[PDB]
Amino acid sequence: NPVYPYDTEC
Amino acid sequence: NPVYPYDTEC
Amino acid sequence: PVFSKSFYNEQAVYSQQLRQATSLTHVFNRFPENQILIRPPAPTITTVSENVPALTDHGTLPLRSSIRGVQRVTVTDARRRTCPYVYKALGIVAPRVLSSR
Amino acid sequence: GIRSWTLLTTSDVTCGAEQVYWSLPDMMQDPVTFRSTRQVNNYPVVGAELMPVFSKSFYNEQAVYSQQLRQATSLTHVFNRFPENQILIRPPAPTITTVSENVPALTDHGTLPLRSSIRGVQRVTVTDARRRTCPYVYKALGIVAPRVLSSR
Amino acid sequence: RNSIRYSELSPLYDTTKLYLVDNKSADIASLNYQNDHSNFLTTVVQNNDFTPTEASTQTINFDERSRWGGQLKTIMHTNMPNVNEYMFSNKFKARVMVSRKA
Amino acid sequence: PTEASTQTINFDERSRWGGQLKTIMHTNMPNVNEYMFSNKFKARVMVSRKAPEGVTVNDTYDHKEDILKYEWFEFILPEGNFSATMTIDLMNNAIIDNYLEIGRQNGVLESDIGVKFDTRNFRLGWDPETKLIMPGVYTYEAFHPDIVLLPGC
Amino acid sequence: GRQNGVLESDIGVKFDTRNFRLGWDPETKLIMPGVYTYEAFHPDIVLLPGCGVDFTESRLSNLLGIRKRHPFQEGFKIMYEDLEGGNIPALLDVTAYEESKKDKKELKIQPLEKDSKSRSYNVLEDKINTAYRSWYLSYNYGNPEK
Amino acid sequence: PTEGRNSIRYSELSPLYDTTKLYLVDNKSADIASLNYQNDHSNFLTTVVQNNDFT
Repeated sequence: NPVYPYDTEC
Repeated sequence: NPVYPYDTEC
Repeated sequence: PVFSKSFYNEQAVYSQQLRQATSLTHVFNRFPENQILIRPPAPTITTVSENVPALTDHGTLPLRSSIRGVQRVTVTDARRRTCPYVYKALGIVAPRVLSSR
Repeated sequence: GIRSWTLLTTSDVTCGAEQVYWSLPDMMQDPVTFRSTRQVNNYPVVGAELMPVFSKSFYNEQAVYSQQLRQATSLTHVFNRFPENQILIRPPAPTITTVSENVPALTDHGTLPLRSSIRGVQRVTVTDARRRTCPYVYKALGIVAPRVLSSR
Repeated sequence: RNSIRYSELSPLYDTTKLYLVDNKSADIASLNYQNDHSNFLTTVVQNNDFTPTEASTQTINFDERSRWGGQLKTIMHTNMPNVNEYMFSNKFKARVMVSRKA
Repeated sequence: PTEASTQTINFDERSRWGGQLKTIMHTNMPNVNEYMFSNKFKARVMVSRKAPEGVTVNDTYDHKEDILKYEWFEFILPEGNFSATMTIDLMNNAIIDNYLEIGRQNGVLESDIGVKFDTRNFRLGWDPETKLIMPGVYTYEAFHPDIVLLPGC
Repeated sequence: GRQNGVLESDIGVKFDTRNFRLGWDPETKLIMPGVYTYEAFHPDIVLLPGCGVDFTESRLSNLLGIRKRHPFQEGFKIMYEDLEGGNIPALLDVTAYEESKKDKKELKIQPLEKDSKSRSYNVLEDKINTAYRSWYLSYNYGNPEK
Repeated sequence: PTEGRNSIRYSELSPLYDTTKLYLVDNKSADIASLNYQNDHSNFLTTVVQNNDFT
């Protein structure tokens, strides 16, 4: 678990 | 009556 | 030590449309169409209660000629009581002479 | 619950506006009750005023709208690891931000008795409430104009 | 006119300062179970060889054959929430509609 | 300076005196310095999660809910002077900055972080009858710092 | 620099506010978002080996909110050698992590080596520490009392 | 006119007169280490000042 949902930056 | 018109957020 | 500072709420109502949309909810503003019941316009100028510290000289007062090593100090509020919003209160007092017997 | 166990106050960035005791001591006859010493930590206080550390406040633009140009400009959701778990979302920014900033403080402490003989090298010391050296002290210039009183 | 003296500067006269702190390290624990910062108590005696309590007894002795007073300057800070209840920026009355029929 | 040290400024007498001490001073204090303890702080988080030795199915959603572990921690901040919030998230990072280190590695879910400083009036979007928040959102508004907790922590 | 083979890669002295290491993670021992999360913290001076910065003849120091602790001498210059432990982490490769779904979980130990315009990050061996040393970190994050 | 018999006093008994005692010890705990590298008990030196706030 990297704990940072990737691609969530607008 | 929930008193909050849903889907009104731009 | 409670005064008011004021600022410029950006473009007043334009600060409000990025607040009916950023709040995600029309929590207060249950009715975004009933002209009457619409979350009141934000004012051009917002005001904020903020507290500063207050350094004050009260004057010079007569004191007993004998002070018990443990002085008790008390800040009373208008309707005379303890105000617990009091943070740190340091009083200092320089004695001085007057009169004579 | 806790409305009794504790109390709701305001956000202090200064977080603890502390006082600090000024004490040069090879000059002043030492105020009442202090014992003469040369233990840096006791040093008979000549005067105290609180920290030059106060708080200024501003208007964080459109609060949460300042936050959406901050979850996107930071490039990372560093704090905000979870931009969907209502609970774990980088808390809303407040309408009003507060910043600990320090101003300089010019203060008159009063008039104090001094020894009748001053060694050319006076030592001054600004002590902090729990009595110690505060190294965040920048430049501290004390000046003192002697004056007469009493007589033998 | 025998006189044994030395350093420990003559318990001096003519005016000094009285420090009236509150968070001085020992004051707290011996005396501030009782309450807050609105009222407390403090040893004004700055001698560390004394527990607040015992110090309480001893007297700062301003003298006479001439009484006097003191110039009290004072510092204070507060954290007051604009809408606290204790200042009544919390409550308020008003009457609304509560029933409708025929 | 040294030689000067010896010589004496000589205030005289047959009358003693005192001096009026006015004084100037400046400081550069970082709001979150360690020396003022605007750096440390304690708090306890979840550090372990399992069940007593037999892995899945009948309790495959329920086994996960059977053993929890807590421990006290003194975690610190990077000195500096930060905006009201900034500070918060810094802890609300360094609180996670502990989890990530021990939580993942011991079955602890993000779900059960358990200690989250945060400003907000969860309950604002309330309603009497549902006894819930009608907009499906803890209406994202800043009110005043607050600390949200899970059981035990 | 250009005129003598020095690469932009190896500038070696860069004042800058930022908490390189904020986007850290324990296990990768790198920055999971593939970015020294672009946030202002407080002025800082990043260095490469050998190169340094002396203020002696200047005050800007006081601006950079950085100051000697015995403010009265001159051992005061800052060399790569002083910022111990305060090496920037190195940064993690995002794309390498991504594409990696081969049948697998290894996918990413690969820490970004050089940026797109092919400028090097002087990563080093071990691949978890770029030899870019920054004031802040060393002071705040790494070195007890040494 | 501001002539004075102003007198701020308190406990800390008037540095008193008329005769006291002078304690001339030698093994007082601090004397030793600051001063008794130099020699023995035949000669030494001692703080006669019994104030512990002083080296």
